[PDB]
Amino acid sequence: TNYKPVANHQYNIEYERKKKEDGKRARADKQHVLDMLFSAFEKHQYYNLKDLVDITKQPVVYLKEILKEIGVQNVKGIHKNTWELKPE
Amino acid sequence: AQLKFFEQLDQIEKQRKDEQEREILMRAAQLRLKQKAKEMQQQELAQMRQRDANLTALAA
Amino acid sequence: IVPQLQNIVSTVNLGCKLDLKTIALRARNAEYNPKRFAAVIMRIREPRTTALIFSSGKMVCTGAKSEEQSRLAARKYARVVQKLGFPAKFLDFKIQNMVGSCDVKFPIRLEGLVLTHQQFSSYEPELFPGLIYRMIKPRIVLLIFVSGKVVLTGAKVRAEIYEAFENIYPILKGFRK
Amino acid sequence: TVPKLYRSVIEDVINDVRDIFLDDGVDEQVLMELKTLWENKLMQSRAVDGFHSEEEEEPLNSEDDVSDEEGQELFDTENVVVCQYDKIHRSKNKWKFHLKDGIMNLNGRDYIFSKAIGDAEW
Amino acid sequence: YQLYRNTTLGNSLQESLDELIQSQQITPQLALQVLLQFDKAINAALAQRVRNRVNFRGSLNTYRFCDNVWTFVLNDVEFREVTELIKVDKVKIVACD
Amino acid sequence: SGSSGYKFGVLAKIVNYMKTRHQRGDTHPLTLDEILDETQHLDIGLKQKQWLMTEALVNNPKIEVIDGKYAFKPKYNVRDKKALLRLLDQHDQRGLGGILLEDIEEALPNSQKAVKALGDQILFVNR
Repeated sequence: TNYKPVANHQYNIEYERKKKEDGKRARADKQHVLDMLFSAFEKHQYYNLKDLVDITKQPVVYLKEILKEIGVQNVKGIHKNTWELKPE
Repeated sequence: AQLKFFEQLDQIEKQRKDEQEREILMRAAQLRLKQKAKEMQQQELAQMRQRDANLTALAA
Repeated sequence: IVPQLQNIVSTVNLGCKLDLKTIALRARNAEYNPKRFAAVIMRIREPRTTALIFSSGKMVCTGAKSEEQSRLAARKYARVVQKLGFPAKFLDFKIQNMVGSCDVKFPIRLEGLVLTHQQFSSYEPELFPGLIYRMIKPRIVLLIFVSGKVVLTGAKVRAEIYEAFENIYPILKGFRK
Repeated sequence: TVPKLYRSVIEDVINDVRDIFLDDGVDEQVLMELKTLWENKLMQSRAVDGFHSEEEEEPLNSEDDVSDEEGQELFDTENVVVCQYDKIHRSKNKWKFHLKDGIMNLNGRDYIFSKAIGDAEW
Repeated sequence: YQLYRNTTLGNSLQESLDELIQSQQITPQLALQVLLQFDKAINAALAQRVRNRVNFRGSLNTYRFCDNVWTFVLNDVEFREVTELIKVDKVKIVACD
Repeated sequence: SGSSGYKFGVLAKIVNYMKTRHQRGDTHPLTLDEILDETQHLDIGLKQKQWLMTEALVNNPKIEVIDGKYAFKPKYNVRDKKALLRLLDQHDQRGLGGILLEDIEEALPNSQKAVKALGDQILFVNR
């Protein structure tokens, strides 16, 4: 009934996927995101923080500073942290 | 200028009818939408290619 | 037997904010990949060393095999940044860790040492074939093998490596095969 | 097998941009001028034959030296190799290179590989 | 990858384009579109190109890695592919992933 | 998706830059062409350029535009970080709703001004 496996097979598959990509990226020429962020913001007035993350792989705290710098978050009415471009 | 701006108002109705014809086939049941989606998918790759090109330029 | 020191890990503060990307493009022998790690890895050939130059202006230098060699290599790494043009200062060249190696020249019975010294010595065959004899009076972690390789790591100064080996020498002499 | 690839690529590119030129308002004559201008430069260079052609804490820098000449790295005529890397490895100073899809120009001649493997000490 | 633009093929193209731009025979923006298209075509062509397995060796100098692109410079290095062997004392290697 | 010209975010970006460079102490009226010029984005296409100029800077809420050149609309008072004794002595609206939204974006994060503001009559609080 009980075998002697060292690394669980499921864990080894996850480890290989992780070694492929590391989040610790750098942030130079930070203005370009805003090109990408505004880009998306024109198509729909607002986007859930998670949708914005799916575009910018940079830290959420730092991303929120970029989102807060060029915009404001509305509850839009159903929680779901959602950011929009300032109407000015 | 404004004779062509009144033709630009007709171009607004052109897009209005383009959306109408899109939902028209939908009601009678999207190529433009697919093309737009494809264009959107292209831009991340374009930015990566531009950064690679800048490195190659400075590198050589 | 005299242990040979073969590594110095030192930290020296350059004193000012450094832009990492600019350093990587102009300095020779330099790699700065943000995703894997956040610092510039710079390597010099004349005294074999590798200094991780961090953005906060703190520099850590590794791979030097003696104290004077490490101070000189750090002075040379700071010369690179000075030449590029960033304001540069040299402060607190302090050694952090020194690893030393030696051979007792006799076969040693690790199992016996664990029996009479279970308090300070921990040995597990599957994890690590060597016994670790963490020693409290001189703070050093010594890894000892059947062959006779006393591996002292964790001494902030040259004297500690020598003192610990002299202290552990009688215990090994008692368990000599 | 190299002039062939180039013809192949030039043909494909020319064919694939025709509509773009047209959409921008361009006479097909201009397209042909492009091909001619393009083919001709290679013939003029004569690097190979083509079908078209035939037709104290402050004195940090006081020690000085330690770095060598940066300008030595660039000649503009230096054998330039363009390739795709699979894995680059480094152990101390021992480097191993696992390369692919490369076009080399060594000693003046042109070479192509699908997989390259090299070794070097730094 | 706008990687292959500074090659014989790619440069002859740019030069040809600049002329046409110079004589307003051909203009910019369109030129950019051609490079995009010319570059895309060369990448696709290379993907459907493929070659042969070889064997090799070198001696290192500078290295750089940024934007996932490695740029080396070897000195006194000779590379042999199949039967042919090429000597060299200064070679620059640019490699994309 | 209505009408789109060139790359999205040109507006929400032109205004923001103009705001930013002006706060950075580059203060002087400008035009969309001048912004394009300075940002090296002039090749946005005449169509988009025009659409931005005629419409983007027209749908703009209360664009304060004397004539040729666009200016700052929200803050009536110049961001000079000093001497709002007029608003302090304006005892007709209990201090006139002194908001912080138009503050902390200057060289001193309100705090430096406030301490002197603390030193002076100026009073700071938050709800």
